[PDB]
Amino acid sequence: KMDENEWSYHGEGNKSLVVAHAQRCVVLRFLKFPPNKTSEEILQHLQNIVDFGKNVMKDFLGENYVHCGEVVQLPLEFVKQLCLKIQCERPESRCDKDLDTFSGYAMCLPNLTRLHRPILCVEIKPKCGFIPFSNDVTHEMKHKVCRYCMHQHLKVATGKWKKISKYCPLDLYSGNKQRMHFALRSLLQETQNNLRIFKNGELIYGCDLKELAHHLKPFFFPSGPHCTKAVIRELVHVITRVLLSSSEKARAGALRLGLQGPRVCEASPSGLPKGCLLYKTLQVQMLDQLDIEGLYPLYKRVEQYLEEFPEERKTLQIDGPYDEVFYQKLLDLSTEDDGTVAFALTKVQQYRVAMTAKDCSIMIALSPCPVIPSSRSRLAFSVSVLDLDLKPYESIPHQYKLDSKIVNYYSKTV
Ligand SMILES: O=P(O)(O)O[C@@H]1[C@@H](OP(=O)(O)O)[C@H](OP(=O)(O)O)[C@H](O)[C@H](OP(=O)(O)O)[C@H]1OP(=O)(O)O
Ligand SMILES: Nc1ncnc2c1ncn2[C@@H]1O[C@H](COP(=O)(O)OP(=O)(O)OP(=O)(O)O)[C@@H](O)[C@H]1O
Ligand SMILES: [Mg+2]
Ligand SMILES: [Mg+2]
Ligand SMILES: [Zn+2]
Repeated sequence: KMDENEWSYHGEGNKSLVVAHAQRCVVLRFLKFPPNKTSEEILQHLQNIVDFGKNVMKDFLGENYVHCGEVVQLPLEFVKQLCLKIQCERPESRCDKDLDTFSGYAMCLPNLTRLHRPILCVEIKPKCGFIPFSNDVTHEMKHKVCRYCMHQHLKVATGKWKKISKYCPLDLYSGNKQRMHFALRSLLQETQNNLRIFKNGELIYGCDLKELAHHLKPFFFPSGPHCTKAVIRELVHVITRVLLSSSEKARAGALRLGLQGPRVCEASPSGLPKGCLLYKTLQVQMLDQLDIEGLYPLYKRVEQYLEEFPEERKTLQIDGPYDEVFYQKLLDLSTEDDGTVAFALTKVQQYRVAMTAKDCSIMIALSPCPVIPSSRSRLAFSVSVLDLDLKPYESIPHQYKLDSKIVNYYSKTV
């Protein structure tokens, strides 16, 4: 049975909220809505996240790297009881959207920050690892600077964050250890929503560098005096070594997309290992072959069709089920347009999957002891992907509108 005080606030984006259970190693992921959906709509929506996880993302990213635990039902009093308790924990910016309190459904997943031994967990939101290559783009700046580094200017000017991050995803997504070190230092300096650190299921950093060292010193140095620089450097190196870790150097990927350059970004102040999670993530991100500029015309062709034929929306699995036939249709990587709805639709569904891979999080576990990297302790490590719900069909015009603004505003600033 469910107890209000046994669950604690863990985190949120702007689609969902997560609460971790103090005893068992599980979390519950709840949806979020404004004060202004049906119970059935939520059930399918939540079940679509599991189907998409099982039937699409386990193929692209691997069975062991993905965990999308089943949908679960709860009593409506418990959800209310929990909601009010936690309201103070939530940061004030997220509080526009309220918690899913009326449905009584949520998604139960394993807590990737918890599992007598201690545990250190680093969560990263790496963002898009390539600079767009497509001839459909009408701004030449998009071929030079990454989305992330461009986007940074508008976010700081808007007052989202205090200053521009030096993190460029192409530094992290390169194979080069020196570039990967610089990227991780840059995330440590200016965390934003791209870095978080947990110790025994407790957040300890990215919503002070010397305060981090207090917490991390027991791990890497379980007596010699070790300064902050020493502690933070070994965190950077171990993590770099976990991101360069691959268990599948030989096998052929489901997506064999080629990295069309450039591999260095201008805004940033011999490639990834074949089986590593960062490589595999980058491959599913590259399903965006056309760019939004690009893809948006093909969105209109599909919309035009669906407005003519409303019944076919369910028929063509636009909002699921995200099943084996859905997966199979993503494998047509041909970029030659034949003016057909089928072509446009294929590219639209591929673009949504790429959007999902561009906004996903990577959770790295570390525990002192299977799979082990070199360190001044002896650490057993695990890797996971988080935040793999398919991005909606309806947001594609928003991506087109936003992309224009990011590039134009950057082009003004430079
Ligand atoms: O606006 P984008 O493209 O940078 O990405 C959004 C993210 O913005 P960010 O740049 O990471 O601050 C945004 O993150 P924040 O809530 O702004 O931290 C979300 O991840 C959003 O995804 P969803 O629609 O909530 O599932 C993301 O929305 P999508 O565009 O992926 O739908
Ligand atoms: N299984 C899990 N184990 C541990 N922490 C988790 C788990 N799932 C989610 N979290 C935490 O909860 C946070 C919010 O969840 P999540 O990012 O998946 O939702 P979201 O609303 O889709 O966010 P986003 O804005 O990034 O799209 C994560 O950033 C992470 O810190
Ligand atoms: Mg997230
Ligand atoms: Mg999301
Ligand atoms: Zn960059």
